[PDB]
Amino acid sequence: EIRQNEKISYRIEGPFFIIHLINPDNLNALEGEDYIYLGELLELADRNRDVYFTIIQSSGRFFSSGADFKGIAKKYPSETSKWVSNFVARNVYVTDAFIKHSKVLICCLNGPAIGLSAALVALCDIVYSINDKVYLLYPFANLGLITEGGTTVSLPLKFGTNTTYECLMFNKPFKYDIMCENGFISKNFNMPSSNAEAFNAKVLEELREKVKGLYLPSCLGMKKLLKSNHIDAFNKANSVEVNESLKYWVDGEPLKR
Amino acid sequence: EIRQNEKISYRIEGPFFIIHLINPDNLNALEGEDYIYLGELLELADRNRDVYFTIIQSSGRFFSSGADFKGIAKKYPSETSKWVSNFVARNVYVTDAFIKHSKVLICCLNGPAIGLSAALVALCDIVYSINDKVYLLYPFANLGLITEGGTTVSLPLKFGTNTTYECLMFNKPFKYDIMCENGFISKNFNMPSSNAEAFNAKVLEELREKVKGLYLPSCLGMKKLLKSNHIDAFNKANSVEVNESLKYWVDGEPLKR
Amino acid sequence: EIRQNEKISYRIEGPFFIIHLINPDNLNALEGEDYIYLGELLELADRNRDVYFTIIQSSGRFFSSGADFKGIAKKYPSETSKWVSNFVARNVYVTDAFIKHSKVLICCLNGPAIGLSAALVALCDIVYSINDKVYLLYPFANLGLITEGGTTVSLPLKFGTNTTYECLMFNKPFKYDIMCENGFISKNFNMPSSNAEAFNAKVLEELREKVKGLYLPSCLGMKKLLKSNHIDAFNKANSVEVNESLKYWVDGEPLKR
Amino acid sequence: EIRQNEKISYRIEGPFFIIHLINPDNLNALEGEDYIYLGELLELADRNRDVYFTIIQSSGRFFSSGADFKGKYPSETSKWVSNFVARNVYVTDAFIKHSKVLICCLNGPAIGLSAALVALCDIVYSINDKVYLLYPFANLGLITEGGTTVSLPLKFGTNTTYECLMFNKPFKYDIMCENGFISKNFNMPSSNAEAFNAKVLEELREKVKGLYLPSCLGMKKLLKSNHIDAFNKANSVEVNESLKYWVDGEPLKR
Amino acid sequence: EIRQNEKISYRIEGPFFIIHLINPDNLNALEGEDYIYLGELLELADRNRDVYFTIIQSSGRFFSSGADFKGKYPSETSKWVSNFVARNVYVTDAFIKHSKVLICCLNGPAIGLSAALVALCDIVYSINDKVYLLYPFANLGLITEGGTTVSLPLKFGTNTTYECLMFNKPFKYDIMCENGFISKNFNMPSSNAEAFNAKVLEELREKVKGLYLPSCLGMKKLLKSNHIDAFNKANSVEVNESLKYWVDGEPLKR
Amino acid sequence: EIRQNEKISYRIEGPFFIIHLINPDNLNALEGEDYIYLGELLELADRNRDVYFTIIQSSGRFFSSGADFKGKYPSETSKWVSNFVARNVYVTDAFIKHSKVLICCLNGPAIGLSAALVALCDIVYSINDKVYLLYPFANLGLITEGGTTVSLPLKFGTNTTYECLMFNKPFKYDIMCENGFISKNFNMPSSNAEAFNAKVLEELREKVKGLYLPSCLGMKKLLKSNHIDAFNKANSVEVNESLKYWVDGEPLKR
Repeated sequence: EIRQNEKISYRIEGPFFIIHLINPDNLNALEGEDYIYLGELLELADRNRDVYFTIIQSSGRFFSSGADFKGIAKKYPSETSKWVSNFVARNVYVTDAFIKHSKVLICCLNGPAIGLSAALVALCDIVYSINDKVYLLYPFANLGLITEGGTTVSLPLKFGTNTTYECLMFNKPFKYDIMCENGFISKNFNMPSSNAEAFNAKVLEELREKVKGLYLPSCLGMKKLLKSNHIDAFNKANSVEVNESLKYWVDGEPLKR
Repeated sequence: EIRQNEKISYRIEGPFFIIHLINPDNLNALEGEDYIYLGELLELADRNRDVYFTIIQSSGRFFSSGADFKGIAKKYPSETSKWVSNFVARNVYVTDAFIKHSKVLICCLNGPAIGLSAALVALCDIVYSINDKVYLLYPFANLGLITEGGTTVSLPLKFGTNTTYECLMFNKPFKYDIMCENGFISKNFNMPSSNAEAFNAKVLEELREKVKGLYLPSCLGMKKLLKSNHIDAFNKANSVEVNESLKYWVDGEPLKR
Repeated sequence: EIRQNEKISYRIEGPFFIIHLINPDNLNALEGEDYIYLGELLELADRNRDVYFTIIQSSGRFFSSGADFKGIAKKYPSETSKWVSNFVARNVYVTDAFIKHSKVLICCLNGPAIGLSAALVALCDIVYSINDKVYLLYPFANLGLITEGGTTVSLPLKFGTNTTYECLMFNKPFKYDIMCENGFISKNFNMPSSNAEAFNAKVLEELREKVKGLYLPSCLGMKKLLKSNHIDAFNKANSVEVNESLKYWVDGEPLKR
Repeated sequence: EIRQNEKISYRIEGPFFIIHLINPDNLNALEGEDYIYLGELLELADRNRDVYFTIIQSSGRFFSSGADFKGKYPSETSKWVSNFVARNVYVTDAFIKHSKVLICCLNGPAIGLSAALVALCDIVYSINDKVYLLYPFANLGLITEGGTTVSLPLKFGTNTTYECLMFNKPFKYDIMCENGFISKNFNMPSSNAEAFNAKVLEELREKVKGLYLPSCLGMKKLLKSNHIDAFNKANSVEVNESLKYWVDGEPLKR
Repeated sequence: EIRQNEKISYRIEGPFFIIHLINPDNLNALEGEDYIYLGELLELADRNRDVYFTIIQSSGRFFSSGADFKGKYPSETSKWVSNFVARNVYVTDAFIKHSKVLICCLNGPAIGLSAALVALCDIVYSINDKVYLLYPFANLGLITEGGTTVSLPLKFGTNTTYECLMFNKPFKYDIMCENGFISKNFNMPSSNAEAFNAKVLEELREKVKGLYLPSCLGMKKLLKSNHIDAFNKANSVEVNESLKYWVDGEPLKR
Repeated sequence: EIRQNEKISYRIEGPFFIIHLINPDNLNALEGEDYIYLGELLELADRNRDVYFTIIQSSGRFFSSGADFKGKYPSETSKWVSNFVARNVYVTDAFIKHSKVLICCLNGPAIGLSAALVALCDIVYSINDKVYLLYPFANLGLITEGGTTVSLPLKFGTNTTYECLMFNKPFKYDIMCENGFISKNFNMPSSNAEAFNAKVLEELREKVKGLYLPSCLGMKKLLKSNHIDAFNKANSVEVNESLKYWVDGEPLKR
C-alpha cells in the first residue's frame, strides 16, 4: 500500500507495473512531493517479485512540462536550509530511484517532456513515441540552473557530446530527428497527438505480445549486468548535480526566471 | 604448429592471419572445443611478429549459428562442476582471447551471426558485410540465459544503450539498418548471399591495396592505445558474465529451451 | 598581454574570445611554437571573467593542414632529448590546454583539418561547418606515428569505435557524411568554400542571437559537470600518447615520411 | 554573512577559518540544522580568498557525541528524505569538496556522523591518548554515513574497518596511531580543551612560516582527485540506501 | 542440498554458516574439485536468508598447504582451461561476490590459492603468532592467483607485496599485525585448533548480541563496492595470463 | 648504445641493470638533462631481454639532493614547457611504465623530484635509520611532482601525506618503517655507501636463486595495473598545473 495521489495513478497487469501521469489540464507539471511519490512507486515495483517491467505513461498533449513552479508557497533558518530540503533532497532521491531500479523501465512518450521530467525520460531503458512531434527540452541555461536528474551523464551517453553541448548551452530542444538518429526512440507509433490513451493501450498490447515465450528472469539478469556499465558515473553525477545547483538557487537567479 | 580442426582452417598471407570457418552445411555452429580452438588460433596470430591483421571469414549462408546444442554428450561430481568446466571455462577463455588480441581484428560477415558467435563479431575492430541481409541475434532471453562474450559492454558501446535494451530484452535482431546507422559495418560489398567465397577474396584484395604505403607498426601502436579505453570494462564484464550465467545453467532452464 | 604572432590573432567581443588562424597561403600549417601560442591564448580566455565562449576560426581553404614539417631547422645531447623538447613538451601542453579549458569551445571549420590540428577540432565542444566538403584526416599510419592530441579518446567517443579503426588503421578521412551521421557538426552553413570570412562572421552573428536571454554562468556550470565524464580518460591518454610517440620519432621512421 | 548559532561559532585569524563547537554540556551533540550550518560555514571558508586552512575545534570532554536524537509530511519516505537524506548529502558533500586544508582538533571522542566528518578531515591532532571514534551503525540499525564507506577502509584498512563496523567497536587511539590517522598527540589533560585548541593554533602559526600557501591549496586540489569520484558515488548511495532502514522503523526502536 | 565431501564439512548454527576443512593428515591440501566445492558452499551460505556470517575453519597444524599437486583433451590449452582456468575463476568469484561477512579462523599457515582465499576474507583471527601466508608463485613458475593482484597490495602495502612476491618470502605474523590484517590473536597452542575454533565462535556469539544483523550486510554491500570492479578485472586477467605459464610447462617442472 | 654521462653510470651484471649516481661531491643533484638521461637508461633496461631487475644506487651521504638549481624562447611559457614540463613528464613516465622490478638503494636522504622517483620504485632498501625523503614543494612555491600526488598517499597514507606536504616536513625513517616503505634496513655506517651497494647486490643474488624470473615480470605486469591509470593521469595534470607556479615566478624567488 501507498497513499493515493490525484496526479499519478498506478496498477499492475501481470508482469507490468504501470504508472500513469493523469493531470493533462496542467500538462502533468509535477511538484516536489509528486517526484517523491514517483520514487515511492518505483520502490513498490522494484520490490514486487511478479513485476518485470515498469511502464511510465502520461496523458494529454505533454508527457510532462517539468517541475511545477507555483509550488513556492510563502520556517527555515536560512535560504540554504530551505533549498536543501526542497530541491536537493527531492532531486537526489527520485534520481537515485531511477538509476538503481532493477526492473526494465519503459517510457511512453505521448508528447514533449521538459526539465526534471525530461531527465527521467532519459534514464529509462526503452522509449516509445506517439508520433514525430515529441521533443525533450532541458531549459537550464534560460532558468539559471545546471544539469539535473543525471543528465550530465545520460545526455552525452544517449545523444553524443557535441549535440548535448549545442542543446544545453543554447537552450535548444532534442527534437524527434535527433532522437531517431541516435536510436533513443525504439518505436514511433505514428498516432494523432490527441490520442495518448489509445497510444498507451497500443504499447501495452504490443508488450504483451513481445514477452510471450521469453524467460523473464533473463531480462532482469541482463539488465543487472548492463546497468553496471554506467552505474558509478550516474551515482557520482547525482550527488554532484544536486549540491552544485544550490549556489544557483541561493544566489536567487532561478526565482527571477 | 597446432592440431588440425576440420571445422576451422587458418593460413598466413603476408601481414594477414586468416581464420576460416569451413562448415557451411551446419551453418558453422561451434562446439565448446571449437571456441577454444579459435582462442588458440588468436594466440598464434598474436605471437607472430609478421602478422598485423587477423581476419575472420566464414562460409555459406551464415557466419555462424552460434553454440552447437548437440554437444551435450551424456563424470562430474555436480551440475556446478560440469558447467564450470563446459561453459564457464570456455567462455572466459575465448572472450579474453578476443579482448586482449593485439593485432587488428577484422570480421567478414557473410551472413547472420547468433549467440556467442555474434558476441565475437561485436569484439572485432572492423566489420565488413556481404550485403544488406546480414544481422546479429542475441537470443539470451528466449534461451533463459544472460549476456555472453562481452556483450554487456560491446552492445551498448557499438549500438547505443536504448537500442541494446529493445533488442536484448525482447529477443530481436540487430539488423543491417541498425548496424549501418551506428557505423558498425565499415563497408557493405553488396554481393549475392550465395557468394561468400568471392566476398572473402574481394575483402582480402581490397585489404592488400589499403595497406600499401602504411607503416604497419603504427597500426598496432594505435590499437594498443585505443584498446585502453575499454579494456578494464571488458575484463570485468567477462568474469562477471561467465559466473552469473551458472545459476541459469544449474537451474536447468536453458536445457528446456 | 601576450606577444604578437603573425599567424594567429585574437580579440574579445563581449562574452566571446575569438582566435583566428590567419595564414591561408600556407594552409594554416602550424609550427611547434604556434601550438604553444594557442595554449597561451586559451589560458588568457580561461582566466578572463567576462569570457564565456572561446571561438576558434581560420582562413582560406583549409582550417589547418597540421604540423608544419619545414620546422626541422638543423644542441641536444641525444635524439631523445631533442624529441622530448620539441614534440613531447609541446603536444602535452597544448592538448592539456584544450582538455582543461573551462569556457565553451567552438570550432568554425572552414575547410579540412589534418593531424594535430584535426585533433584539436575533435576536442572542441561544438563544431560548425562552412559546407559539406570539410573533412578531418589523421594520417598517423602513413607518417609512422600514433594517436596525438587526445584522439585516442575523442575519436571513438565522437565517431564510434569501428569507424575510428577503419579511418585510423587505413589513413582514411572522417568525411562530412560520417561527421553528420554522428552529430559531430551542429550546423552546416552551406556557403561557398572561398567564403571563410563571411562564414566566420555569420557564425558570430548567430551566436550573438543565441545567447540572448541565457544566464551565461549556467553554461559554464553545466560544462564543468559535463567535462567530468571523460576528463580522467583524456588526462591519462595525453601522457601516454606523448610518451609512446617518442619511439616512433627516435626510431626515425616519421623523418623518412 | 550568516545567521548566529548558539552551538557553533566561527572566526577568522589570518589564514585560519576556525569553527568551534561550543556546547560541552550536551557533549556537542548536533541536530540536523546544525550539520547544515556546518556545511554553510565550510562554504564561507571555501569562498574566502584569505583562508587557507579550516580548523574544526570543540569543547569539554567530547568532540561530539553525534546526531542529537531529541531532534507535515505525506509519508514516512517524504519525511526521511527531508530530515535525513537532505541533510546528510549536503554536509558530507561540503566536506568532500572543500578546497581549503581541513584540520580537526580532536579534544575527546567522536560518534556517528560527527566521527564521519572527522574521518573526512585532511589532518587530525589529538588532545591525548583517550580519544576514539565510534560508528555505532550496527547497534542503531543503520548503515555507513558521511562517506565512511570510503574513508574508513582508506584510513584504517579494510580488515580493521570490518571488525569495527560489523561488531560496533571503537577505532581507539592505538588503531589511529598505527595507521597514522593522528598527526600529533599533544598529551594534555582532558579538563582543558581550551588550552589544547590554543596550542594547536600556536604550532600551526609556526609551521606555516616561510611557506607559499597557494602551493598548499594547489597540492590539495591534486591529492583530492585520487578519491573524489569514490566519495561522491558513496555519498549518493549511502543516503539513499539508508532510507529503507529509517522507513522500516528499526533505528527509531534503538 | 549438496553432495558430501570427506575433506570439507559444513553446518549452520544460528546466523553462522561454518565451513570446516577436516583433512589435517594432508595439511588440508585441496584438489581442484575441492575448490569448486568451496564455491558451492559459499553459494549455499549466500542464498540462505538466516545466514549473516560465513566462517571458514580448519584443523591440525596448517590452515591449508594450498593446491594438492597429486591432483581426454585435444590440446594442452584445452586441458588447462578445464582444470586450472575454470576452477580458479569460479572459486575466486565466489569469494569476491559473497554477500555475507566472511571470517577466517587461521589455525596455522596457508599457502598458494588457499592463502589467496584467506586474503579475500573480511576478518581474520589467528590461533597464535606462528601463522604465515606464503604465495610461492615465483618459485613455482606461476603468477598471482585468487585476486592477490589486488588483495595483497590493498592489505599489506605495495612495497611489502613486491618484496614478498618477487622473492618468494612469507607474509609473517609481524607483517600481518603491522597492517591490521589479523583482528585478534588468540594466543593458543597449535596442538588444539578445535579449541581455537570453538573459542572464536563463542566470542562471535557475544559480539553480535544487541546488533541489527541486516545492518552488517547493508554495510558490507557498500564497502564491497570500493574494490569490486578491480577484483573482477583481476580475476579474468589472472586466470587467462597464467595459461602461458602452464602451457609452457614450467610449473610441471617445479 | 647511449652517450656517457659523468654523473651517472650504468652496467649490467646478469639479470641486474645497475644505475649508479656518482657525483657525491654535489650530493648527486641532477640537472634537467640528467633526469632525461635516467629515463633513457630505464628505456635501455626495459628493452633488454636479459634484464629482470633495475637497481638504482648512489654515492656518498645523499641519495640525491634533487634538481640542481644552478641548471632562445619566445615566452616564459615556452621556456617552462621545454625545460620543466618536458623533462618531468618524460622521466616520470619512464618510471611509471617500467616493466622490470625497480629497486632503490637508499644510501642517504632524497629530496624533491629525486625523492619522487624513489617513491615510484617497487622495493626500497636503506643503508641505516638516518635516511629521509623530503618534498619541499610548499617552501619552494611549487606543487606535487613525479607522481607524488598518487604515490605518497598510496605508500604513506593520506593524513600523513598532508602533514608532510602541507608543512614541508620530511618523511623520516620511522614513518617509512611504520608503512613498510623500506623492505630492509642494512644498519651500516653512512661513510661507506659502496659497501652498502655491494651488500644489497650480494643479498639479491641469493634471493633470486631457484626463482623463475619471468614470473617476477608477469606478476609486476598485473600489480602495475592496479594504479597505472591514476599515475598516468597524475603525470599530465602535475606537469601542466605547475606551469602557473613557474610562470608566476614564485619558485625563482625561493
